[PDB]
Amino acid sequence: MFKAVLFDLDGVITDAAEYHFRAWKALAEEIGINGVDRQFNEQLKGVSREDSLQKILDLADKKVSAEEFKELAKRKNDNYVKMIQDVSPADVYPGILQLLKDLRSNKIKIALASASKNGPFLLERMNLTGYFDAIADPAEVAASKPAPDIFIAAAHAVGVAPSESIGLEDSQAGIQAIKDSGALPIGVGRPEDLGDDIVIVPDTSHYTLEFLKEVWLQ
Ligand code: ALF
Ligand SMILES: [Mg+2]
Repeated sequence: MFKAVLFDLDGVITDAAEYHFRAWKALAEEIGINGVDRQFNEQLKGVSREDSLQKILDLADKKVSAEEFKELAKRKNDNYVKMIQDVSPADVYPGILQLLKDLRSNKIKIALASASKNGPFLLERMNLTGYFDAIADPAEVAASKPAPDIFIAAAHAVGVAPSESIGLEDSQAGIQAIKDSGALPIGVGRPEDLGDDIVIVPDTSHYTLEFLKEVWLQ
């Protein structure tokens, strides 16, 4: 049986993306840039803070110095951190808590494998810290998804090889990272986005221990 589960955060454990959207919308309102809506935000998902800012500036074909860029980036960050103070246990996606309980009950290690700079804070606000054996620090990895580094680090951090692990991800780049780590990916979303050659569930309520076991056994 697999010895660990390696969890992406956004789109697996919770909708962290929604808070990034509101922070971006709020900054854009403050500086008078139109068009930062839910559909434009589709183009910010899995994008770095700085690239996301640039795409926002591009809505107004606006030109700013390196200092101004840094300062807008800083304000969005301030915004986001202020907004996530309201994260609570009700933000945890369906089925995830139950899965973490069942994993812990079966002594299966649990690690976070997220790019989020606020991972530990977010898990604590969702009351999930006690389930996590480790959080891979994205500041300590050389390369981001789709490179497997974060997953490798998460597995190592709980004292297993990636090959003893299942990885859960909602992104195509995250799926690649899990494959290239050696661990077994199970996506959530649609095969159109994630690939056709891996097991995929439609939503997190389908991530059960029994299902993970079946997939590992198959
Ligand atoms: F939390 Al993620 F890719 F959604 F690291
Ligand atoms: Mg994600």
